Amino acid sequence: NPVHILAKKGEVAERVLVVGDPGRARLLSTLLQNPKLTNENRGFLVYTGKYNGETVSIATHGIGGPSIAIVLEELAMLGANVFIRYGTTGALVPYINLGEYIIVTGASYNQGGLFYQYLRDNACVASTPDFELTNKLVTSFSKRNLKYYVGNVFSSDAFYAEDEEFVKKWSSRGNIAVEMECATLFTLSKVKGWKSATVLVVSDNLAKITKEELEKSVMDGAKAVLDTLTS
Amino acid sequence: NPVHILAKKGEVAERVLVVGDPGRARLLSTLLQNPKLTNENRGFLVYTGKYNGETVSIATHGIGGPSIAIVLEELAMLGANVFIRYGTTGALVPYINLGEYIIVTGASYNQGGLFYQYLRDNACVASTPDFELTNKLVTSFSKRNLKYYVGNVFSSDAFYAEDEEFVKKWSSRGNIAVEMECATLFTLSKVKGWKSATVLVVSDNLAKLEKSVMDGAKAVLDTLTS
Amino acid sequence: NPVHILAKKGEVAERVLVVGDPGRARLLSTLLQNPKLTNENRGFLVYTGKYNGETVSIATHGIGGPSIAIVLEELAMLGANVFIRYGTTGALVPYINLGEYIIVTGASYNQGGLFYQYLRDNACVASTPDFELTNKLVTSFSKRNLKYYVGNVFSSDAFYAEDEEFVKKWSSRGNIAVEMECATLFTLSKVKGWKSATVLVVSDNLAKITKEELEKSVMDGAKAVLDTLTS
Amino acid sequence: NPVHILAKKGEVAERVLVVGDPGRARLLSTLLQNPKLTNENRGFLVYTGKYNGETVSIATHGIGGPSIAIVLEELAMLGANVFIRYGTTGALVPYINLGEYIIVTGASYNQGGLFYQYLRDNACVASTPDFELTNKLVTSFSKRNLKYYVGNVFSSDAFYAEDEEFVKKWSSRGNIAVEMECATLFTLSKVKGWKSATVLVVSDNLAKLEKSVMDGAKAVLDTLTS
Amino acid sequence: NPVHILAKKGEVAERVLVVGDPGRARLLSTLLQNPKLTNENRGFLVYTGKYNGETVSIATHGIGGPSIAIVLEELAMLGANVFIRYGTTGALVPYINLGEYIIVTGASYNQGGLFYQYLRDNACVASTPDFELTNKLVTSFSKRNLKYYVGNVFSSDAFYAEDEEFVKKWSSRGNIAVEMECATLFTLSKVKGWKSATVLVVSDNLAKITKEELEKSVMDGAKAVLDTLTS
Amino acid sequence: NPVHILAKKGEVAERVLVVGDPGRARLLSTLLQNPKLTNENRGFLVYTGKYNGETVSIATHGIGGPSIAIVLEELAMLGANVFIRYGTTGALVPYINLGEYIIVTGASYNQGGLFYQYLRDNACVASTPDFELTNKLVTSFSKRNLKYYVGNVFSSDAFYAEDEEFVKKWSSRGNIAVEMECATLFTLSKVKGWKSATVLVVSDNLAKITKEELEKSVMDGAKAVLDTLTS
Ligand SMILES: CSC[C@H]1O[C@@H](n2cnc3c(N)ncnc32)[C@H](O)[C@@H]1O
Ligand SMILES: CSC[C@H]1O[C@@H](n2cnc3c(N)ncnc32)[C@H](O)[C@@H]1O
Ligand SMILES: CSC[C@H]1O[C@@H](n2cnc3c(N)ncnc32)[C@H](O)[C@@H]1O
Ligand SMILES: CSC[C@H]1O[C@@H](n2cnc3c(N)ncnc32)[C@H](O)[C@@H]1O
Ligand SMILES: CSC[C@H]1O[C@@H](n2cnc3c(N)ncnc32)[C@H](O)[C@@H]1O
Ligand SMILES: CSC[C@H]1O[C@@H](n2cnc3c(N)ncnc32)[C@H](O)[C@@H]1O
Repeated sequence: NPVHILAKKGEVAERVLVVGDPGRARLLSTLLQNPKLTNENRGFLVYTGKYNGETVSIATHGIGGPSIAIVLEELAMLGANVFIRYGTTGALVPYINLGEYIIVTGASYNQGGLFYQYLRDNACVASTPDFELTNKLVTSFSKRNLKYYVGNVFSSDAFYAEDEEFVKKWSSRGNIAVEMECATLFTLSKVKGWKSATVLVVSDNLAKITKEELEKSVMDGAKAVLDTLTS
Repeated sequence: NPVHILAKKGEVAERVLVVGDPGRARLLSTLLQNPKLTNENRGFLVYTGKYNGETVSIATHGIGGPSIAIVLEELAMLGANVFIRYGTTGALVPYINLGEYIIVTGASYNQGGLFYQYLRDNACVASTPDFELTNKLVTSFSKRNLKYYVGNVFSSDAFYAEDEEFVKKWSSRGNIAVEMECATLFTLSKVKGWKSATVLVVSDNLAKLEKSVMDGAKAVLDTLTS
Repeated sequence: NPVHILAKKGEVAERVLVVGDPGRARLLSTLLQNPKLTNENRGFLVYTGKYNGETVSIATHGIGGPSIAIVLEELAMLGANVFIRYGTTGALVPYINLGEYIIVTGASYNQGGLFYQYLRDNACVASTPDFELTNKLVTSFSKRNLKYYVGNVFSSDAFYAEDEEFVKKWSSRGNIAVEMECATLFTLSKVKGWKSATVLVVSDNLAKITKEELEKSVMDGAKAVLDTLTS
Repeated sequence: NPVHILAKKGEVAERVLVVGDPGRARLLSTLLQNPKLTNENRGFLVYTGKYNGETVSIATHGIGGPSIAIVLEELAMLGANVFIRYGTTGALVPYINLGEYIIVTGASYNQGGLFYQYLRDNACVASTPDFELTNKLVTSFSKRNLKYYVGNVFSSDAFYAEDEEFVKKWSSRGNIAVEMECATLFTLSKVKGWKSATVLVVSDNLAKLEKSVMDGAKAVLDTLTS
Repeated sequence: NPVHILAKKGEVAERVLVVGDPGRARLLSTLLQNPKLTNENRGFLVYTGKYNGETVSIATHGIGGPSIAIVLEELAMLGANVFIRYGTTGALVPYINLGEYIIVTGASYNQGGLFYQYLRDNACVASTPDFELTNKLVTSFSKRNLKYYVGNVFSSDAFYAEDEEFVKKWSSRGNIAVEMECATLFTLSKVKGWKSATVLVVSDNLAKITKEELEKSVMDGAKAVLDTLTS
Repeated sequence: NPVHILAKKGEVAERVLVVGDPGRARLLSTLLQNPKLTNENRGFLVYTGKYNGETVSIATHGIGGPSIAIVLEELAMLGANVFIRYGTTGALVPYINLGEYIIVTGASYNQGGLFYQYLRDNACVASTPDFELTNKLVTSFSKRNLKYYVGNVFSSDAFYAEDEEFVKKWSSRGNIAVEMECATLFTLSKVKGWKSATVLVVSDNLAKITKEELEKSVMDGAKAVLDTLTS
């Protein structure tokens, strides 16, 4: 039985939208029909409701690979199998402006720790999202005429260890943004058989945001994410 | 400036009791005189008040190395420099009963990620707490006649990977418990110049409550305010 | 000046279809209009011609990451910037039959050697193909009603070091097939700014082909690849 | 059975002269008595004939470790067990002139890929050629009054990565040349029980022809048929 | 059956004071009652005698992890289970002066050989001394009014590969000194179940001595060490 | 300025015969003309004298890579540039008998510490002896009708971590024996420009001896070694 997410079985939907910040989970729940808080233990708020004719949940995953791994595992134990992460990111290329969106196609990461414990060796396993789901997401964002970019991101483990060199290094490796939990999400999903994808809102540009404008972009895009999730 | 812990100048004390669970931070704040909630952004609760007429703070660090690193870095930017983690752990030896305490003397860990980004290579830097502060914790606990054990712990990055062969491997390596953030706390502290220590409440035994948390929080607070 | 591919400048098209076997390069050239052999040095046959209203080349890359890296680099030096690899692969899942196709979405690999020399450290850089190009490929194969599967593959460096354990290990890591040069192609392309993708013909199933049936599938699919390349 | 080198039973000799370039294999076959093309699949040309009235084969191995591993594995399945690589190399020291030869005594390499799959871990296994065969090569070359050098080489996996700092790093480590397949040849041979050696023609000097290849092929063939 | 230290069982005490220099072993045996030379094979001098109504041995461990690992293993086979390392060290910080002492709380080290062979993987096992025994040492040194510092050290494997960058790197990682065998002593003791500790005499300061001044400090603190060993 | 070997410059010869056991150094000095003890510090005995109208030193290097690295560095500072290791080894193959000799052609080793500190990365540098000098040894042993084998050895860092799996693993990797310092000697000699070689006496056979039989073999081949050193 899950020791972090204390929701009753059946209280978590098969389709889940995961966000790092609890407050955003609460804000996004207002987009659902008849939202109910199904868990608040350890600050990991989970809301379940309806969108279209489908049941869906919005869960908090906290910060970092170890945190999201725990939440995903327990949500799966509760019946979840489809996850779409909706978070913030720091752009690594100058042509992407704050507030715009990034649909992730892959995640780069430094090996070790979590990956070693799960994979049992240092192999560079392809950390990619579900192909179908990611395309559906692209379509959804395209229909709502939202400004987005398709590309790989680097999943950092040390937020406060990202100097200037850091930018040229990862941008030169085909990464257009940095975040912290996509690598874990994709790799764990591939191993567990879960279908996952991710959309990010550019909160800052490292090659060059207000809490209000963030929410404005968040809301405008969450609509595309929910349509996708329930498509 | 801090983008997660949105506290004002002078709202975070120099000495901080850090816990992973927001609920425990709240619960523990009731032991302080006139506790004030100085932050709730992203769910990371931080309280500040007095104990033994001394200013202190109790903060939430979430789960895992990446999370606690960010929290410690921001708390330090707001003025903190002494950290004592008070969490839960899974015993790796059969002779430790639930509800008892473990005063941590070191942390084993798997190389990679966070450590590589901070250390710039894969050397195994000694992950240890402040010598003096740890001895004070030992003193505070024994004075309170509490049942504690002193030993190293393994700081895991994958709670749900910790398999079968797990217990034997880590206990045969000198570790008596498993937790997830002591290695990050100790190493980052040694590197940034912070004084850190850790005491854990045994919540489960892999080889085989609130009363316990409350019972020892006093000893912890006594040490932080000495 | 390239020391392996001795084609004259302008003799290599911007769009290139790369195959491992020289014989297949020769066989596929019959699909082009007015094919001309532009290089035969070191056995790396390169043919250039037209398909639709676009100029396009078919090049031999040999076997392995080190070989394809050299060929791609020299072809790029000669003006190439778009590559689609069309090769054979060993399926890792029982539900994929010989002769069917696999459109690769990512490549897993063991770190070291080539990746270390190019990346300068052990970081697990996302080894993914161009998102747009790969979707175009999917569409092309769909229109011609070809049986294909979308997924990640493992790029092995040791053909004769792939035991039974090997299968369960990589199939459990989200890989549906094993090949030898996709990881190199994708990662080098991401670093150099080239647009690449890959389609494979299942030649064998490790969870369970004649030279004739191979060519039959090859031909039937190369038509979808060329349309994509010149789309 | 071999899926790349499609030769019949008894068409591949026990002793094989291996080269990366198909064109050189063809060229060298003219030095044999009644050479027959026993394979051309995937472009890997293999000839078999006599030299000094002795049966031998000249085979193409392509470029890089992964390619030569496959070729050696299949040649061995067809009966080969003695391999002498004859290729080109880039000198790492300024005192070696183009057209001269290097008899290889060992191969440095970066861990990973191919070696990990075969060795099952990242230990640095000594990558060396057969002691006896290498001394015979030395003897054959000196008898032919040819200018050769004896030393280790670095087997690179990325021809176009070999940067600036490159030359200084590898030459300061005891290597006098750079090539791409000696490490795979030597290690796999030690592991599979094959007798291998390597002689290289200097095609370029990073620190600063067919006549040369032909001139030394004789010494190589003399050694393979002794 | 030990092949390096040819001492007969019963001739090695449960408590052992280990030093790298055979000459220091002889000098220190002078502080014991009725010292007997129990082994001289391969130069590893071992003396056994009494101190404060307790049997104690002083053993030579040579230089480096491989050397000390062998000596500890063999002494343990002969009955030893408590070891206190008394060596010399190079200070990594400016404020520690020559002749002063360092009581070790942990040892950093570069991954590799010895550790990999014993631990069987590259995990960073906490290389720390026995808590009780170490606090005992601290108490003994205070009771003797000796100037000591308490901190971590870096156990180097290459004495002549300790340049300028070196000092800044390791001191910034929380180590106050450099020596060569503590990490091996601590880690092996944790695996084998032995109780170990270490106190070092500062012989040089890499941030900023004669063997005469050394022996004075060595002897000056030798009593504190032996008191701790027999306490 | 050496701090371990206190020999004065001019007292160490350009050619040095190195052994791990101080006792063997003394025994072998018996074969020199007018041997003089040039150093005894830290137990590292060094003798200097003549043999075949040539000055030669016999030096003790202790056990392990760290130990020998220190001794070689210091001897080199005092003028040495040619070293021949004469140690003992455990055979990994059945056909080599106790008392017979092995002339080393290369040394395998586990990555880590010492190598990382000197080389500055984990590259597998070819750890081989000087070609000319090694062929010289082979010739000397043949001229003396001594039974020898020529092959690679594995330089282990943990003597007591050599189990059953161990023997099969290393012998299958082409090594015929195990010892502890050849890889360090060869690699360091390549970096520093010294000319080194090694010949070992089989003292045990891990696949399937008294110090009396040992010394006989040691002395029996000592002349071959010294002849080579002064040839
Ligand atoms: C700024 S709050 C950090 C959180 O948002 C994402 N993030 C946004 N910007 C960045 C950045 N510049 N570096 C790393 N993570 C970032 C991460 O996934 C983490 O959970
Ligand atoms: C039980 S909630 C898990 C949290 O408590 C600690 N913990 C308690 N028991 C364990 C265990 N068995 N394994 C890993 N972490 C544990 C971790 O540091 C994490 O923040
Ligand atoms: C069978 S010929 C090997 C070539 O075809 C691909 N291949 C096909 N089947 C396999 C397999 N089972 N393992 C590895 N590579 C394979 C590789 O990319 C290599 O260039
Ligand atoms: C010049 S063609 C490259 C081929 O010859 C060898 N070679 C020649 N010169 C070099 C060089 N400078 N760097 C790497 N390999 C080289 C390689 O093993 C490869 O098969
Ligand atoms: C100079 S004495 C060398 C011995 O003392 C310790 N030591 C003293 N100073 C240093 C130093 N600067 N670097 C490394 N080890 C040192 C080591 O453990 C070694 O056995
Ligand atoms: C038993 S003598 C140990 C010494 O001789 C060599 N040696 C002899 N036998 C072995 C063995 N079985 N394993 C490792 N080293 C050995 C080592 O280099 C060490 O300095």
